[PDB]
Amino acid sequence: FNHPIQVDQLNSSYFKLSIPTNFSFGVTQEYIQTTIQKVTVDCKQYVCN
Amino acid sequence: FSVDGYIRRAIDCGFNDLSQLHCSYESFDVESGVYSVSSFEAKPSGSVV
Amino acid sequence: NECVKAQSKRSGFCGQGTHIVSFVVNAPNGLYFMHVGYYPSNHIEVVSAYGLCDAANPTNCIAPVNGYFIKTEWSYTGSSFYAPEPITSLNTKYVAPQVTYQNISTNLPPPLLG
Amino acid sequence: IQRLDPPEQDAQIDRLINGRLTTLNAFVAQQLVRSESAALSAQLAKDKVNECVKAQSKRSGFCGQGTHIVSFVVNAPNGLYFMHVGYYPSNHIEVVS
Amino acid sequence: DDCMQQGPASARDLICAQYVAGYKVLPPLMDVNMEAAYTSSLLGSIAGVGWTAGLSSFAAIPFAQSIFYRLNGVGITQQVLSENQKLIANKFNQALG
Amino acid sequence: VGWTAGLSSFAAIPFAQSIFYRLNGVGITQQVLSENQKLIANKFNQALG
Amino acid sequence: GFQKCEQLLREYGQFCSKINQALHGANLRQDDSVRNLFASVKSSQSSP
Ligand SMILES: *[C@@H]1O[C@H](CO)[C@@H](O[C@@H]2O[C@H](CO)[C@@H](O[C@@H]3O[C@H](CO)[C@@H](O)[C@H](O[C@H]4O[C@H](CO)[C@@H](O)[C@H](O)[C@@H]4O)[C@@H]3O)[C@H](O)[C@H]2NC(C)=O)[C@H](O)[C@H]1NC(C)=O
Ligand SMILES: *[C@@H]1O[C@H](CO)[C@@H](O)[C@H](O)[C@H]1NC(C)=O
Ligand SMILES: *[C@@H]1O[C@H](CO)[C@@H](O)[C@H](O)[C@H]1NC(C)=O
Repeated sequence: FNHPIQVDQLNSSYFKLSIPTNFSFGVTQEYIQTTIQKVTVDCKQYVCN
Repeated sequence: FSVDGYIRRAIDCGFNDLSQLHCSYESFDVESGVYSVSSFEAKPSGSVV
Repeated sequence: NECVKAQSKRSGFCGQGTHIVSFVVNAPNGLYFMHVGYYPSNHIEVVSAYGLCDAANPTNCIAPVNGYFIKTEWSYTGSSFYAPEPITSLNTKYVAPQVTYQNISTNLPPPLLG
Repeated sequence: IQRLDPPEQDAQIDRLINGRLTTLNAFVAQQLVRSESAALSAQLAKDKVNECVKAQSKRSGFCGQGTHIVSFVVNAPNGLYFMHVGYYPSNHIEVVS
Repeated sequence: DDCMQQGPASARDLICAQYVAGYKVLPPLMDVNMEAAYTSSLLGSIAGVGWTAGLSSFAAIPFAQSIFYRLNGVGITQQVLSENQKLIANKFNQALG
Repeated sequence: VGWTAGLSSFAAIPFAQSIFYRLNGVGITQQVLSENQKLIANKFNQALG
Repeated sequence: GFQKCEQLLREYGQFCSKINQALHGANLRQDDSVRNLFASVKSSQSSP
C-alpha cells in the first residue's frame, strides 16, 4: 500500500499546509475506442455454400 | 396478395441485387441506404479430376 | 469538450494531477488523448492562517485568493507552488471576521492599512 | 456408455454435449455482459470519488439529493458504498426581494 | 478441504459445487486490508483536499472547519454558521447516527 | 478556445500565452510564471518529448 | 473425464479454448478496473 504524505492537524487557530516547492509536467495517455470494425455477412453463403 | 387474394405485384428475388434487398425486408418499399446483399458468385467454368 | 477545448477542473477526469492542456490525435479505432497535467513535488509544510484581521480594527479582515497566507511576517503564496510574495489587494479578498483569523498588530499588509 | 452401443451412444452423448456447450456459451455471454457493466459502473465510482468525496459538488443530483456538502466512501462486497451528506432545507417562507 | 471435511453448508451450495461441477471462483485483486487502507487514507484527505485552488497542496485543517467552509459555500452566511456551530454539528451527527 | 466566457469568440493568441493563463488558473502566481517561463517551457517539452 | 465424450467434443472445434479465453479476458478486465479505480481513490497527501 503506497501511503500518502501524512499531514498533521494542529491544536491551534493555524493549520499545516503541505505545499509543492517543485513541479513537473507529465502526460497521461488515454485511448478511447469510438468504433468497431463494420462487418456484414452473406449468411446464405456462409451457412450453405 | 391483394385483399381479394390475387397476386398483382411480385419481386423475383434472384433477378438483381435491388430485388434481393426487397425480398430480405419482405417489402416493396424499403428505406434509402446502402445495404449488403448476397455476393455475386463465381461459378465453375469446368472441372479437374 | 471538457479536456481539449477547455481546461478541466475535474480531478481525474482528464489525466492525473492538475489538468493544464490536452491534445487529440486519431487512433486505429478511436481517439488518442494526450493529457498534460501539472504534477507537484517536494512538498514542504508551512504554517498558514485562515485569514488575517486588523487587531486594532477587528472587523476589517482578509482571506487569500487561490492561495494561502503563510508565516515567514505574513506573506502570500499561490496554492500550487510555494513562492512567498507580499500580501496585496490583488491576492486577497475582504471577508467577514472569524474566530480563526489572526489578529495582526505590526506589519499589517496594505489591504488592512486603513 | 453403459447402456448403449456407439451408433446410439453417440447421439445421446451428443445431446448432452449440445446442452452443455449451450450452457457455457450462455454463461460466458453473461460474464461478458456483467463485466462490461461493472466496468462502466467502476468508472462512475471513479467520478464520484473525485467529484463527491475529494470535492464538494455543485451538480444537482450527481451526488446525493439536496445540496451536497460532504461524501464518504467505504468498501462494499462488490464495489463502493457512498455516503453522501446533503443539506436539506425546510420550512420555507416567502419574502419579497 | 472445507468442502470435504465438512461438506456443503446447505442445499445448492455453490461454493462446494465448484469442485464437482468444474468451475472455480477466483480471488479479487486486492485483499481486504489493502482496500481498507485506500478508503481510510481517503477519509483523512477530505477536509484538506476540497479546500482551495489546484490539486497539489493539502490543507491539514479540522473536519469541522471544512464543514463550515462547505456550508458557507452553498449560501449559509458566516454569522449564521458562527451562532449555530453546535446546532450544525448536532444535526450532522443525527444524520449519520 | 479555452480562454474566456462564452463559446462564441476566438482569441488568436500564442500557445505559450495560453499555457501561462492555464497555470495561473491553477494556483501558480504570475511572479513565478514570469521568472520561470523558460523553465516551464522546458519542462513541458520534456513531458511531451 | 469420459473419453468418448471428449472425442465427440473435438468435432465442435476449439470450443473450450474460446470459453477459457473469453473468461480470461473478462477476468483481467476486473483486475484492470480495480487497479484503475483505486489508483484514482488514492490520495497524494492525507491527514492521519
Ligand atoms: C482575532 O480577533 C477576534 C475578534 O475578537 C477573535 O474572535 C472572537 O473570539 C471571541 C472569544 O475569544 C468570541 O466571542 C465568544 O466566544 C464564545 C466561545 O464559546 C462564544 O460561545 C460566544 O458566542 C455567544 O455570544 C455571542 C455574542 O454575540 C452570540 O452571538 C452567540 O450566539 C453566543 O450567544 C462568542 O462567540 C468572538 O465571537 C470571536 N469573534 C468572531 C468574529 O468570531 C479571534 O479569536 C482573534 N484571533 C485569534 C487567533 O485569537
Ligand atoms: C487540544 O486538543 C484537545 C483535545 O480534546 C482540546 O480539548 C484542547 O482544547 C485543544 N487545545 C487547543 C489549543 O485547541
Ligand atoms: C525539481 O526536481 C528536479 C528533478 O530532477 C530537479 O532536477 C530540480 O533541481 C528540482 N528543483 C527544485 C527547486 O528542487
